Amino acid sequence: PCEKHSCIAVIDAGSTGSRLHIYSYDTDDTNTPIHIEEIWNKKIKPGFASIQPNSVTIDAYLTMLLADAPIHNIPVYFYATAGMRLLPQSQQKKYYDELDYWFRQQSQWQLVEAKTITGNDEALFDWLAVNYKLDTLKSVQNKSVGVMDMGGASVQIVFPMPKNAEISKHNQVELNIYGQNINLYVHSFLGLGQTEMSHQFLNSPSCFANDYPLPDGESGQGNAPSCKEEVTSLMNSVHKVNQQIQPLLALNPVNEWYSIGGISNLASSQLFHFENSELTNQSLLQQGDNQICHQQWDILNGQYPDDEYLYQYCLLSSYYYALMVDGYGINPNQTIHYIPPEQNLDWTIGVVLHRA
Amino acid sequence: PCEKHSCIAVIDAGSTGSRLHIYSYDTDDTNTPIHIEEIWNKKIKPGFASIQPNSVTIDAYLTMLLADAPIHNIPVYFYATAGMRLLPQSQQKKYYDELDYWFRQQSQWQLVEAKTITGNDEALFDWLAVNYKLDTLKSVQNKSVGVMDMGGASVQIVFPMPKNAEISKHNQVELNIYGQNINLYVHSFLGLGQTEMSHQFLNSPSCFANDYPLPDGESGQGNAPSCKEEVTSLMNSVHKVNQQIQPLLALNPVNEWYSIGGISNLASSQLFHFENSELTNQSLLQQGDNQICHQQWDILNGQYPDDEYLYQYCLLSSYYYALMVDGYGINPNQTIHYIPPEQNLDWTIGVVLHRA
Ligand code: NA
Ligand code: NA
Ligand code: NA
Repeated sequence: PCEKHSCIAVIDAGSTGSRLHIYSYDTDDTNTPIHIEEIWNKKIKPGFASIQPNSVTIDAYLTMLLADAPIHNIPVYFYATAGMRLLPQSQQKKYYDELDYWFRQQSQWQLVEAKTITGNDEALFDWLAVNYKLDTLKSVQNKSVGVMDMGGASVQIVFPMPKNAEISKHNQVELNIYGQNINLYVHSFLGLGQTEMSHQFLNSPSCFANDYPLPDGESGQGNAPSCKEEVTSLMNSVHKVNQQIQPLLALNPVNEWYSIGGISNLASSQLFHFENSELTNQSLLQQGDNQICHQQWDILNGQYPDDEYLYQYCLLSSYYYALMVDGYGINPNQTIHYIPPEQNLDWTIGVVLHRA
Repeated sequence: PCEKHSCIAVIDAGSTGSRLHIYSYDTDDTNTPIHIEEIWNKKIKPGFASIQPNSVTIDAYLTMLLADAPIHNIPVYFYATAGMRLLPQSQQKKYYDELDYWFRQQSQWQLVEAKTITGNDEALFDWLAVNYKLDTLKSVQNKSVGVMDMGGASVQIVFPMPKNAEISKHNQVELNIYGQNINLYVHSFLGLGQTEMSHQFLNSPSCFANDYPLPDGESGQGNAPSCKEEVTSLMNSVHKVNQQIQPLLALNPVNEWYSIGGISNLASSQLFHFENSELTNQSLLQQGDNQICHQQWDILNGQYPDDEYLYQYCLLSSYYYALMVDGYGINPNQTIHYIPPEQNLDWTIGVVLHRA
């Protein structure tokens, strides 16, 4: 396949593991990739930031990730995300030093770049990946498409916005895709991903089902509106999500919202019911409140003993609402599309489009 | 030594590693331990909550921790703290199931209890340990002693307070030590430990030295008062530290404050100068502001290339001030004693006093 087409490997070194994607593609007369096809996909655990940065450990890890790969001599991008951003730069440097050394010795993998990408770059790739799959990149669009990525340690938001001298250059991207100039606003909130966020609310009774045992000895007494208010304080009083994002969405309205990441998992669980891979925040909060927050934990756990994430669904439904409604200012009745978890839609497609 | 005296093993399964303490002690006629002496101390890495909960991994870990121990057949308490509290109960259960099995097979270690203790219990042990070392437990005291424990994932505060029907039973302890009844208020804030807290402020320029590279591409521009205000929002708007603690300290004044944990490390570094193992918050903030926040990172890093924690000292000095002054309501001019890091003062002494 890499015989008659171009090929690229992109490694997503994420929070819970690393995923190797190998893509074939052709290039059109705008110097933009087309016919992007994933020819190989392998995931290993644990996350890169959770292993020791030495030559023995890195070799085992990278050998495991790449060894069976049926396609050999191709350029590689190794991109780590928020899990690595949480580590001191001096600690990150150890990983990248070892990784450069490992790839040098491999005559079959040509390492182009290995780095911890910013949340802003991640947001750019998120937007490219979704829009590529919706087939909205090829021609100048009537409608504005926004993407929200709901990650473990960070969340990203990205939408079209003309160049603005009053906004940090770090929050703005310019790119040309299929011959058209695009200007995007990008933002990442490090610490507001669901795992990192959750560590501030583990002892909040309003955020767990009735009688759920909290770490410090109290009991769950769930109430989604109360939990949502607690989470909103982290969003707005600490991160100032509302102050930063709402003015920009007011002035640069989004016609269609697409969400990727954790929300797709929650919405696709047996506890929530949504049609057409779409939800509204109003519905999400109401369902979380009724089906989890105000249930008895023992009864709930007995009906669904196989979902290890169930216990968190009161907090998560409250958190998504706090983020989208209280943070981003999205109307509770606004349709939000979520990309089905089973779908071969991954942010690494954006790396192909932008960097291949 | 366990020949003529009682002995107990206490394992502190903490965030960055586990520390085995073996103590000899005698018992006085109030049924209280006396002459508590540490006869063995071993620490291993990493933290218990960071390893896989299976029989092979647990065996290697526990064998490593206990194998060389020169003293054999004695009761063991295995107590995990905030690192384990961050994990789902279902995940914690796997560890404790494996740990029970491992200890059953060892005829030389009699496992009494293995559990994740609450922050409230941790706070109790903190207070007992400090007061044992200050020799203030043996007789009825004129003065009120308070303890603050500044941990990686949680912080604890503990001080005398009579039984109060208006306060959760979980935040109050009754105990009898050296024949005297004691009543303590205990509180733990999970998520407010320095590591967990820091994950919300990694992109805050006010919290890092000038030109320090932040993960999302901006540059440090340190200012301790501004950083302190950011951290205070997490303390008070999210955790409500001020609302919960300040009324209680007003009504139950503390005459002497002792702090353990991270503050001792910061204060004992080459960048800060304090006498008599005492600081004031005013001085801590001023020193952090002048010696780190408003320094050029390149110059600072060049003078102290061996302190891997240096880059965080603007944030940490700001955070301790936010916690003690804006959270707990302590006057910026109030003397705070910190226990020297080199000192053999550990919270596990409290387990001996309370449980042996
Ligand atoms: Na190579
Ligand atoms: Na045993
Ligand atoms: Na965290």
